[PDB]
Amino acid sequence: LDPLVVGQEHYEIARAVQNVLQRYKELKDIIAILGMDELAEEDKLVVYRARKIQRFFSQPFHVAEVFTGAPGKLVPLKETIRGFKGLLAGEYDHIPEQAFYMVGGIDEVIAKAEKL
Amino acid sequence: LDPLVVGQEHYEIARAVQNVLQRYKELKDIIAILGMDELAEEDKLVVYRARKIQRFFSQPFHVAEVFTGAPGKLVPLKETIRGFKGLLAGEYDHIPEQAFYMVGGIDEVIAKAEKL
Amino acid sequence: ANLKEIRAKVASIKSTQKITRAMQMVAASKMRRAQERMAQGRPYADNMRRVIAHLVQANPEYKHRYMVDRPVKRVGYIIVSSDRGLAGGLNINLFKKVVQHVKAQQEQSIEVQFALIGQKAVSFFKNYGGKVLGATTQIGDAPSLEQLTGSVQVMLDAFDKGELDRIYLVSNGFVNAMTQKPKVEQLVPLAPAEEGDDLNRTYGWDYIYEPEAEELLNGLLVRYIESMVYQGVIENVACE
Amino acid sequence: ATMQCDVVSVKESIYSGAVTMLIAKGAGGELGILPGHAPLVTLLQPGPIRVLLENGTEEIVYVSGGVLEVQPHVVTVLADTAIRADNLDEAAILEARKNAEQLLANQKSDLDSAAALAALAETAAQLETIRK
Amino acid sequence: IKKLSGGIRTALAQYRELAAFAQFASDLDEATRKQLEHGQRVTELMKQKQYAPYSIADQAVSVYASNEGYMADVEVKKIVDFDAALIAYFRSEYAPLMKQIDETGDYNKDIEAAIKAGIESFKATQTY
Amino acid sequence: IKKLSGGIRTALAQYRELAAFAQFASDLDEATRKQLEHGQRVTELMKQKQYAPYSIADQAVSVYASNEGYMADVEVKKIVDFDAALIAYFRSEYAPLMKQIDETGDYNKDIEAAIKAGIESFKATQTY
Repeated sequence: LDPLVVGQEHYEIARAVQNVLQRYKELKDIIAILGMDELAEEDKLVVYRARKIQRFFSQPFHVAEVFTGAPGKLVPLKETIRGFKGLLAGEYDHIPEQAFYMVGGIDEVIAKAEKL
Repeated sequence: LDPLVVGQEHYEIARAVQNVLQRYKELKDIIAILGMDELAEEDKLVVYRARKIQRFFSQPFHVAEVFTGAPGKLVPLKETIRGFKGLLAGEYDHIPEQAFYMVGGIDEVIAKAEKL
Repeated sequence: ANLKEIRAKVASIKSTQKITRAMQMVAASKMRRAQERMAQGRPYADNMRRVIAHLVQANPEYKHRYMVDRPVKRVGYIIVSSDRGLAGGLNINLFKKVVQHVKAQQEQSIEVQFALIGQKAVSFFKNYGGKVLGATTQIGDAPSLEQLTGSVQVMLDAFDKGELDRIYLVSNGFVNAMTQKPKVEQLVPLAPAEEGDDLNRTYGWDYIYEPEAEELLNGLLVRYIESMVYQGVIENVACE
Repeated sequence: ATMQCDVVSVKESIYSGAVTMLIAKGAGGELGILPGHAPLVTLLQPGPIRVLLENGTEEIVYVSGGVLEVQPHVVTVLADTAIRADNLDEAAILEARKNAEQLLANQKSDLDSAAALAALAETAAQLETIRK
Repeated sequence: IKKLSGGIRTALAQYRELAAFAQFASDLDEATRKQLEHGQRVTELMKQKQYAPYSIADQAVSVYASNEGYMADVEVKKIVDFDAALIAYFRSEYAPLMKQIDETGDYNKDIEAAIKAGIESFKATQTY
Repeated sequence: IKKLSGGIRTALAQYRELAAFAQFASDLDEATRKQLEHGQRVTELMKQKQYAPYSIADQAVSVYASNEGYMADVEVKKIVDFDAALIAYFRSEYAPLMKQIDETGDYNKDIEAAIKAGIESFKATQTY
């Protein structure tokens, strides 16, 4: 993972994702002791984005249909990049975080969000 | 630092200085986010005295030939005691704070204040 | 993972818990004080409402402009909030309700102006933006009315030119010691209701005033408005 | 003939007593009202009230402006600015009480800032360091 | 000693309960403020320098003065010195009693009247 | 370097202290706000890519730009872009000076004036 081998956009996307997740993990403690209202609005946005990102990393498998009864899925790499760029951009903020679970590709998520 | 071996006056003045320093440490201007404008002459004077004592800790030395003409000041113990008594009593509240830095002795600091 | 780290953490948490419990007891003691103060002028505003009822009863032919609505426009929202944090969600809930209702007029595109009393209110309104015509801070647990006469006075002076349409007051309502509600109301128009006292047994002779009753209500009306805004702000302080 | 007198300020009660007669100086010069006089509502001025009783104590309360409704049934006064201090220009105590309240506000703000911020940030940032 | 130690023990326990209020502004319902003042003075009473063993008689006098609250009026910052002064006066003026309290330790009701009278005399006349 | 490192050292040291009160920006005086801002800017200038060693002149110019408050108008982001653009421009147009700074490593009023003039020239009439 360095800009020469994989490119520039790949590196920027990965770095921003890791930064956001680290920020949320650090923030967890004051939430644990005090509560939610005290944090800054930007930190609330970081919390929601981190939750959505943590869910979007989930994906059903081909060899795990038996456990869950759901068919397997496959995602091309460019679709992963596009979905994460859109998520970090802020255009998928209004979509409920319950639609990001066990669905592959940004589009399936739109369909699931409409389904709810 | 027993009262008997060092003298009652030395013991009480050392205890008073320690208490002033500890009071200033617990009442930091960052500990109180409002900073200054609190406890006028109640804890303000404590802050000023802490600053003055902190500067008076500084002692020029012979070895440090920079800015110093081989001073080698071995200050008489009394002089220090009487200067700290005067500072505690408040007779030095008019002396500029920066005059208390790099001072050889209480007389020295008197001269440094009176020149300008 | 060091043992001393855990020991330091537990000691610090113990001390913090003790001081927070002490602060909770302090806040419990302070709670009633304001409850009492409210009960003090509560009869005042109650007898004041009885007064304003008598005030509207006067000058039957004359009509004051405070009892009509001009084309809905120039909405003005007065915000009262804490000057310090750690008030739970009360500040954020009140501000969220404020912004959501601001969309309402914003929905039919009604111009929105706001005034603030709280420090968190001024911080929020500066971060959001816009221009504020009245800002106050450090009012106090029991602020004198003069501390707050300037804002309402300048607001009413601005409305006297007819530029504004009406003022939409915002404050919190204290139901019980555990329950509060962010409430938004309207104050500029006044309508009597259940004020039939002194009406079913009113004196036959007309109340003739040696002072001019034509203007006697005017000062009482402004007196009424300052009394009600003071009651609202002190109620919010008690709820805080 | 005694007369009850309930008159209070927006912030809190002002005075209440059994005063037999009163001569309002706010309006109409020295208008005398006695038990049995017709009810009347008038407008005060920045000057002290005049009321006298059998006990003879001169309850003189300075008020600046405000209105009043008086009747053998009740005597009421809107106390915008007013103190039970005996004579005009006696606010020094009032000023002292205002300064004391401001001092209490400063002390409570000090306690609030200290307790709310210093300790919580100390323990949270300590907890920010992971336990293991 | 057994009849007199209960007051000091309970006062110290109550003061230990109301701890954080010392750091905070003490403005509060009188009872709490009075308890805080008494706790401060009682914990100040416990100060003692080195190589000066107090006897049983002056111990009893000091503890009785504390329990009865004769040291409430005196400023806290000056309590300890005041303490010493009292013992001195009591030591010389009322010496015959001290030969009895130390040797027997009885708490016949009279011992209490004499201690109270001496305390009143010292408070009225002498100065610290 | 010895002359210039002190300002950044003290700014970073102070920014370490006000760290706990970082989730609570609204409750503080303007002085702490400015100090926190300066500390953030300084800690963001200390980020550099791998296999890209800077030369003594690069560090000198960057530190002088930081200390003299020439980055108070730029937001917390884009700091790296500003640093790179300034360094690149200074190598291209003021190369004769850069060489003198590299070879000698001296500090004098002429060098201060030249660095100030160059930074002022780059601050305008250029993009990041």
